[PDB]
Amino acid sequence: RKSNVGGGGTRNHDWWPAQLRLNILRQHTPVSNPLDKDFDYAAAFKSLDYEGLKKDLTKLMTDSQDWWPADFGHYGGLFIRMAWHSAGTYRVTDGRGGGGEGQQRFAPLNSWPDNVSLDKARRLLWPIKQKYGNKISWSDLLLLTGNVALESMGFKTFGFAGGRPDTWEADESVYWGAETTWLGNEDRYSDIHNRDLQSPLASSHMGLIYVNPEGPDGIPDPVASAKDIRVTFGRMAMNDEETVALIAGGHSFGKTHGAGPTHHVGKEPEAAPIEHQGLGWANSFGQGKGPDTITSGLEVTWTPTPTKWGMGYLEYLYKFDWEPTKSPAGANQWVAKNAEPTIPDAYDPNKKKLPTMLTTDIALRMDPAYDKICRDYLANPDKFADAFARAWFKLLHRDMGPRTRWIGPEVPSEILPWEDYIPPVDYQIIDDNDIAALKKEILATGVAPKKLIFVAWSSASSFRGSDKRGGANGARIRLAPQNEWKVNDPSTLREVLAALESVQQKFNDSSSGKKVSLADLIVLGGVAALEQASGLVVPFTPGRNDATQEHTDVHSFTHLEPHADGFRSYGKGTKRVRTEQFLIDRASLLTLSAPELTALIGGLRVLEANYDGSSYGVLTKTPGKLTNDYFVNLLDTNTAWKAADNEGEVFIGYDRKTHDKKWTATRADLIFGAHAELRALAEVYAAVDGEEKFKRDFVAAWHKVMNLDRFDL
Amino acid sequence: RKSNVGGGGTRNHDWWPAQLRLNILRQHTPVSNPLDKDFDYAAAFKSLDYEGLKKDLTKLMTDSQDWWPADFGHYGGLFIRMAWHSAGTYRVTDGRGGGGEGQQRFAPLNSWPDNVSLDKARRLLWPIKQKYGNKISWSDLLLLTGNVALESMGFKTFGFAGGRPDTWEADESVYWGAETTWLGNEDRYSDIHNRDLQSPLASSHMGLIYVNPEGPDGIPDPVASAKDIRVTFGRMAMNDEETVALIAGGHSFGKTHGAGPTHHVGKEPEAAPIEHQGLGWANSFGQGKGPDTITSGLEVTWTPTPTKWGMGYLEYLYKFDWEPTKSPAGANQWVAKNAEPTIPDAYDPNKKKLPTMLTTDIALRMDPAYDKICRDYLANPDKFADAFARAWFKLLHRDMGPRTRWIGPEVPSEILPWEDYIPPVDYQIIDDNDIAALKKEILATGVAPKKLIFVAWSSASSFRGSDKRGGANGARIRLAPQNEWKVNDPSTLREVLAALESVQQKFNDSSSGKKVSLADLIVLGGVAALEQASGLVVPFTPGRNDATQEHTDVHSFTHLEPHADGFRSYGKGTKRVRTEQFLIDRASLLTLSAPELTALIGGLRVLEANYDGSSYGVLTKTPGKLTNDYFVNLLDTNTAWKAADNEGEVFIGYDRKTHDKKWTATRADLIFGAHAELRALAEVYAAVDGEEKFKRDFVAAWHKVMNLDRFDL
Ligand code: HEM
Ligand code: HEM
Repeated sequence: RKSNVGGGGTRNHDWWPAQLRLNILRQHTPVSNPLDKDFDYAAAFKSLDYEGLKKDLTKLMTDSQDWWPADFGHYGGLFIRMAWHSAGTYRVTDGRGGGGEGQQRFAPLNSWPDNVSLDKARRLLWPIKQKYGNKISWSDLLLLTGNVALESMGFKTFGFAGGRPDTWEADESVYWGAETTWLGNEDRYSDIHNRDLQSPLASSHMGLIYVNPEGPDGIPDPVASAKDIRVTFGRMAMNDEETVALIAGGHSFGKTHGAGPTHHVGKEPEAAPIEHQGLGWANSFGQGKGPDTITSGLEVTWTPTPTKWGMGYLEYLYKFDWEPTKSPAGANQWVAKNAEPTIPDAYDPNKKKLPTMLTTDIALRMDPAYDKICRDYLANPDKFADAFARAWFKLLHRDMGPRTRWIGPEVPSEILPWEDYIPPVDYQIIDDNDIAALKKEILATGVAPKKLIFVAWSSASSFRGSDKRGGANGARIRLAPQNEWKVNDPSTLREVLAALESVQQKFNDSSSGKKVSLADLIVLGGVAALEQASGLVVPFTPGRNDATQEHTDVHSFTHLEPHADGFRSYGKGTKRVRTEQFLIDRASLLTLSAPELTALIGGLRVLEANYDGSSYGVLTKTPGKLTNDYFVNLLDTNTAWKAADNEGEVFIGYDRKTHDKKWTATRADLIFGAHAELRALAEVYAAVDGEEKFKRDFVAAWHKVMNLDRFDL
Repeated sequence: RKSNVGGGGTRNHDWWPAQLRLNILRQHTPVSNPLDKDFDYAAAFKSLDYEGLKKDLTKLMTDSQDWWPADFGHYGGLFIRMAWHSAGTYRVTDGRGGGGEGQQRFAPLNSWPDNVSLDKARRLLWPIKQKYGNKISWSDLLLLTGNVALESMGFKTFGFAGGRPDTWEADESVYWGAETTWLGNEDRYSDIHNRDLQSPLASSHMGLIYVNPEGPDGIPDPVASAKDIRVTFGRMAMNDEETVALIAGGHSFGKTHGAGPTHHVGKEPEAAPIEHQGLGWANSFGQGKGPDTITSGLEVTWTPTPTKWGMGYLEYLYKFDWEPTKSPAGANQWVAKNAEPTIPDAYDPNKKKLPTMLTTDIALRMDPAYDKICRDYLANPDKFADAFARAWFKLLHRDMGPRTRWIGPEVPSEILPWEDYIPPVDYQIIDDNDIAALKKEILATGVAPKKLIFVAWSSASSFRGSDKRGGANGARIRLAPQNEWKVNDPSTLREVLAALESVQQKFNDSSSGKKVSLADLIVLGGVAALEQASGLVVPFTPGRNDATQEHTDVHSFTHLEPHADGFRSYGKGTKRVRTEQFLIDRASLLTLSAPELTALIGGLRVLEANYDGSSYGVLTKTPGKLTNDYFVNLLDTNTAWKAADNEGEVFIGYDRKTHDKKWTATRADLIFGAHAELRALAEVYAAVDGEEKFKRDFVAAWHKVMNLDRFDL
C-alpha cells in the first residue's frame, strides 16, 4: 500500500496503466529460490522412497485431524477436488495454468472463490511434506495425493508421472480476465444461451475453475449450463466423452459444503488475519468445520457410497426425477422426488439422506450429446472406469510436455493420443563429420539462406514453455496444421522442405547405421546459413527425430498459431492488445529474457526473417549478414519517424535534415527505441564496441531457441 | 493494461492492496542485465580515455543540434540542470534516491514534472555514450557532463569520482509519496504557513525535486518558501551555507523556459507516442524548441552572462527591488523594478531583457538566515566559488559511500567532513593464528554468547545499501549516537565493549607491528560465538579499522536509527506501515534476498538476539543453539496463535488439543507462517532434512551481512 516506506507508495503501473511492462521476463530467478545452486529435482525425486510416500498418503486418508475433520472419516473427496483444482486452471489457448508448478499455493489461486477449504487440504499435507523434504515437490504431491485418494477408495489409476518442480512466487504471465470483482463475468462475455467467451479464457467467471455450479449467472438452467461446460472443457482440451467421465467419476466421491449462510464465512487467505497462519475463510457458523462446514454453499452428496468407487452417480442421476431447491445457504440445487434416504451422513452413522445433485450434473443428462454418453457408461461400467482413469491421467499431465520429462515408476508404457509423441532415436546419430558435411551440402542446394533461417526459426519459435508443446523436434512444421500457417509462408516452406528432403535421402541412403532426421536438417540449415552470415561458429546439437501425422492432432495445434508474431513482422494488434504487447507475451512463452529478446529481434531483422518479405525493420544496407546495423540505425539520432497511416502500425524513418525516406518499420521495431528499459538494452548492442558482443549474444540466443524442447537431453 | 494477453489483466496488487509484497528483494538480477557475466565496470572505467571524453563533452557544449537548439549556443545550463536533477532526488532519511544508479533514464523519474526537456538533454549525450561504450556509464556520464559544463564556463570544480554502475530496471523500493496526481501534496502534509513534511519525503510536491518555484501551493510568499527550502535541503543533507551556494551557483547559469501556455505541451515520455522514440513533452507552441521552448512555464534568466561564471546572481538579487509578475504561461515570478534590459536573449544578439527572478530565489534574500549568508558571499567572492564547488561535489557524491568506492583521476585527496571516513590500515593485520587465539580469548571473557552475537549483529546491521553508509567497519557502534540507541541496548553494548577493549590492549602490547582494531574484534566476537553454537566453521575477513568521533557527525547518523527492527524484535508499526513492512524494507536496505531474510530471522531468534531480552519468537527448547527449531515450531500444525491484545503486535502460541501455552510472538515472526511466499521458504528449512542446509545458509547469510561495507576489499 501507499505507506511511507520501502515497498510503498504510488507505482509506475499506477501512473501509466497502458504502459508495457517487462516483468514477465524477469520471473523465477535464482535469487528467490532457496535451494542449492546445483539442485536437481529430477535426481532428488528419483531417490525418493516412492512407495513409502504412497503408504503415508494412504494413511493420511483416514487420519482425521480435529482442526479439519475428515468427512466420512476419509479425506479422498477433498483431496480429489484439491488435485482437480490444481490441474483444472489449464487452458489450451495459451497453455498457461494447470498444476505443473503448484501455483495453487500462491496468489491468486490460493484465494479463489473456487478454492475455499483447499487451504486446509494443503495444510493437511505439510507433515508428509516435511518428512520427504525436497524429494517431493508440492507440485507433484498435490497431484499424487489425488491419485492415492482414488486408489485408496478402490479406483484403478492409469499412471502417474512426477518431475514437476516447485515455483517460488506467483506467476504474473497469466491473464485470468479483466474483471474487478470476484465471480464477475461481464467483461469476458459479449447474455443468455448465445454469449461468446473471450480468448484465452476457459472459465465463465473470475475465480472459478470452469462453470457456475448453480448455472449461468446463477440461473439453474441445465441445458444452458451444458453449453458452458462444453466450451470450458473444450478450452481445457477435453471432449464430450472425457468431460462426462471427469464430472461423473469425480462427483462419484465426496460432498459439497453449505451447512449455513455464507455471510458466516470470513476473509480469504490473502486478506485473512496474520494469526490465521495462511488459512482463510474462518467460519462463524457452528463448529465451522466438520458438519458445520461451509465451502461453496451447496449441500450435495451424490452417492450412497462417497468413500468407495462405483456407479452410484450415473445410476442415481438416471433413476430419479429431480426438482430444484435451495441449500441452507440459498444456493440453487436439485433433489430427488419420491425417494427414501439412502445416502450417508458424513458424521452420523445412524442417518441417511435424500439424493441431491448440482445443475451442472443434471446438465449431463439433459444435453442430448451428454445424455447419450452417460447412457453408454451406464451400459458398460468398465468402459467408464477406463475412460475416467484416462481422462484423469490426462488432466494431471497435460501441461507436462514430452514424455521425456516424465519421471517415476507409474509412468505408462502406452502412448497417449494427446501426447504429441515423438519416436525415440533408434539409429546412429550423425557426427561432427556428417555435420560439417551436411551443412555444406545443404547450402549447396541453392536455397536462399534467408529461407533456411526463416524456416529454422519458424520451426523452433513454435514452442511455448507454459505447456511445453512445440518446437523444432519432431519437425511438425512439415505437417498440418503448421504447413498452411500464413506466418510460416507455405510456398517457401515447401521449397525448403523439398531441399532438405533430398539431402536427407542421399544421407540415409548411403547405407550404414547412421541416419538423420528432417527435424535435425531444418535446424542444421539455419546453423549453416547463420555461420555463413556471422563468421562465428554456431553451436548445434543433433538428436531430434521426425514425427508422424498420427501423433499430431490438427485441432490441438490450432491454438499454437499466433495472432501476431513480432519476431517475423506478422500480425497487428487488437483493440485490447498492442502489437508490442503480443511480442512480450511471445518472448515469455519462449522463456527469453529481455536482453535475449532484444538480440533476437536485431539479428532476425538484418537477416530477413519477415514472413512476407517486407522490409520493415531491415535497417541494414547489407541484408543477410549479421551485424549490429539494426540497433545502430534505430537509435540513430538523425532519423525521425512518422506514422504511415492512421492505424498506427507501420512507420516511416526519414532524415531530419533532408527528409529523405530511409526505412519502414512496425511497432515491434519502434518499441525498442521508445520503451526506456528496452532502449537501454539496444544501447549496449549499438555501441561502437558492441557488435562483437551482440553477435555472440545472438548466436547464444539462437541456439537457445533451437533447443527449447530438447528435454531428451 | 488489463489486456487479454500475457502481462495483462487484474493483478494481485488489485485484489489485495494491503498485502505485503517481496518484489524489492527480487530486483536488479543478472537476467535483466545484458553485460557479459564477467563484466567489471570499475576495471572498464579505469581503462577509459578519461581526457578524451572530457574534451568531447566540451565540444558538445557548443555543438547546437537543430532538433533541440542550445541557448546562447551553449548547452551548459541544461547540462547542469540535468546533473542537479539526477543527484537532487537524494534524501538522507532512507538514503534512497540520488544519481548513483542513473535512475533518471527510467520511470517515473524520466517523466517527472521537474524533468521536462531532460529527455532531450540525455539524448544529446547518446553519440558520446555510443562512442565510449561500456567504459562509461550513464550514471557517471550524467554527472561528469555537469562538471564539464561548469569547467567549460570558467568555474573550477573540486573533483569528480566515478564508479557508478548502470541499472536496467526502474527501482521499486523508493516511496515518492502516495499522492495520485502529479504535483499533488495533500498527503505529505499532515495545511498552514507551517506544516510538517512527512518522512521520509524530501520534496513538497509529487514529481518535484525539492520545492515549488512559484511558492508553496503556487503562492508567491518568499519567506514561506524559505521554510520549504530549509526543510527539503535539510532532508537532502545540506545546511544553510551549502543551500545558498547551490541555488546561487546554479541559477548563476542558464535560463528557464516558459514561452507560451503550457496547454501546448503534450504527454510525458512514458505516455508519449511510439514514434517519438522516448522523448515526451511535444510542444505545439511555435517552433517548440529553441526560443519557443516550454519546460517549466517560467520565463526567467538570472545573469547578464548565462554562459560565464561570476557574481551576477548575488549581485542582481541584491541590486534591484522586486515586484511579482507573471510568465507567458501564468506562473508566478518576479521582475525588477526600475531597470534597463541588461541580460541577453538566448537567440537574439541584438535583444536584452530585464532582470528576472524566482520566488525561491528571492527567498534567499528575505529569510533572515539566508540573507546573512547571501551577504557574506557578496563580501567574499572567493569563499563563494569554493563553497559552491564543495557543495556541488557533495551533491554528486553523497550517495556513493566510502572513498574506497571512489575512482578516477579527479578524486580529491582532501577528506571531507560529510564523508564518514575510516582511516586505512597502517599496521600488520591479524593472521589465522591471532584469530584462533582471540576467538578463544573473547569467549573466555565470560561475556554471554547472546551478547557477542547481538552486538556484532547490531554493528553490521546498521548498513543501508542505498547510501552505502553504516556497517561494522569503523566500529561506530562505539561512538555517538549509536552508543545510546535504544535498539542497541546501551547497557549490554558497553559491557561487550569493555571486554573487547581489554582484549584489544593485550594484543596491542608487544607482538610489535601487529595490531587489531575494535571493529575486527566486534565482528570476531560474533564469529567465535557463532561457531561455538553451530559446530561449523564460520568464515571471517579481517582488515576493518576503527573510526574516530571527529568523523562521525551525529546529525548524519541520526537517520539510520530504525523505527522498527524485526531482526532484533524491536519496535512496532504505525498507522500507515505494518511491522512486517518495516522488516521487508530493512531487508532491502541490507541487500538480502527473500531466502537470506528467512534464514537470518530463524537463526537470530534461536540465538536470542532480541534487543530487550524478550522471548518473542524464540521457538526453541534450546536457546543459544543454532538449529532449525524456529521453522519447525512455527509451521507446526498442532499450534495455534491468538493475538495477545487488541493491538495486533504480540501473539500467543498454544496447543490446539490441550490449550497449553507454548510461545510468544510478534508480527515479524507470524508473517513467515502467514505469507505464502515466505512460508515456502520456511518450509525448506523446517524439513526433516533441512537443518544442515539451513545452518549453512545462515552462516553464509551472516558472513554476508558482516562484510556489507567492505568496499576496501
Ligand atoms: C462441471 C464441472 C464441475 C463443477 C462446476 C464442480 C463443482 C463442485 C462443487 C461446487 C463442489 C462442492 C464444493 C464443496 O462445497 O466442497 C464439488 C465437489 C467435488 N468435486 Fe466437483 N465440479 C465439477 C467437476 C468435477 C470434476 C471433473 C472432478 C474431478 C475429476 C471433481 C471433483 C470433485 C470432488 C472430489 C468433490 C468433493 C470434494 C470434497 O469432498 O470436499 N469435480 N464440485
Ligand atoms: C530552490 C531550489 C531550486 C529550484 C526550485 C529550481 C528550479 C528551477 C527551475 C524551475 C528552472 C527552470 C527550468 C526550465 O524551464 O528550464 C531552473 C533552472 C536551472 N536550475 Fe534550478 N532550481 C533550484 C536550485 C538549483 C540548484 C541547486 C542548481 C544546481 C546546483 C540548479 C541548476 C539549474 C540550472 C543549471 C538551470 C538552467 C537549466 C537550463 O538552462 O535549461 N538549480 N531551476
